[PDB]
Amino acid sequence: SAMDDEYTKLLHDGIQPVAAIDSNFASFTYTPRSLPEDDTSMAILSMLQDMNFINNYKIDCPTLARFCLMVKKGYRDPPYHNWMHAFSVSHFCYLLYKNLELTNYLEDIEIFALFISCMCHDLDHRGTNNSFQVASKSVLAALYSSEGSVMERHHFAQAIAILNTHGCNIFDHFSRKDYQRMLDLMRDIILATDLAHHLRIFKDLQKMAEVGYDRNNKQHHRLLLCLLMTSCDLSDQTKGWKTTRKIAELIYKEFFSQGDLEKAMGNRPMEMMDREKAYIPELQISFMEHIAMPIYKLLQDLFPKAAELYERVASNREHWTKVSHKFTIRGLPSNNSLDFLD
Ligand SMILES: CNC(=O)c1ccc2nc(C)c3nnc(-c4ccccc4Cl)n3c2c1
Ligand SMILES: [Mg+2]
Ligand SMILES: [Zn+2]
Repeated sequence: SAMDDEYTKLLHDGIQPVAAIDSNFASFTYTPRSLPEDDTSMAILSMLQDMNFINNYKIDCPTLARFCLMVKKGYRDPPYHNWMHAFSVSHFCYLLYKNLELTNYLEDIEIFALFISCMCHDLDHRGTNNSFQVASKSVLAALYSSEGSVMERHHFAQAIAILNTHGCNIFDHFSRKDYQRMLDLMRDIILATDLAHHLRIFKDLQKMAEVGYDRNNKQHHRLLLCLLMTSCDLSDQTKGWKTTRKIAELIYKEFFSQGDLEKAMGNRPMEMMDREKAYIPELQISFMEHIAMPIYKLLQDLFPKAAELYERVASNREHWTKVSHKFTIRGLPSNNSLDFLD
């Protein structure tokens, strides 16, 4: 069996030093999607070790190895919402830890919850959004639609189901209080990945940035965790143009597949999920201006060392404007034919 051999190696071979993964592994310039997928579970362990969580929380290595593989196995393979997304999001959490001195802002257990939440935050994603669950009358909507954030509730529930699998509860030696705290943190942080939640708390984030972070304010901790989570979730926008371009391709592949399903159900998809209407450069510029850039601006406001992240997103946004003209067909198409007009 596959998982069994992978597990055996992960547990008995030893945790590789993080520098051995890549010389620039802890840099904001590093693109974790460059790491071969077969190397990523070891990289998770290497990051957990380097952040001192294995030692600090006395995590059982067999349990942790099993847990990491179960989380990986808990992702399906849609174009974007797959394990390499969760891996890259987790990697950015590690970058925030290594570059922004999170221990001046957050409790140890909060930073640990943030990382584990990143790993788990899109578990069992099917490549469709919350609206689709309701529209298609899915099982997930049957369970959670009365509460909202249907997919995010499912991701959290899946994380808990993994913990509740024998041999996989990396927290089961925790005190009752700490165990309760960890799972509550995972709830809040994973539910924060619904962009509707982000938009709802945005004014509160603004207020916090403007008055100044108060480490003695429990609501500030909660708000900061949400902002950091979102920052990890969108972190593909903080790399180079090539990453932003590829991830646009993956996201719209996923969106358009959902739109096709909606049309087949007799429903009119959102414009951004309709391959006949969606104009990608404008949709991506809107996403960047309306969502991504303000998030990284807030991050910069709270952490001056995060300035380069905001400048990168802004740069990538400008690059969308610069390449937009290429979506207009000038001259004849590739094949010298106007057959596509029919
Ligand atoms: C209503 N609009 C969108 O849900 C939407 C539109 C355009 C995006 N564009 C990009 C690059 C992106 N990256 N992550 C997300 C993302 C974040 C959280 C959940 C799901 C996704 Cl898909 N998004 C986009 C999201
Ligand atoms: Mg999600
Ligand atoms: Zn995500």
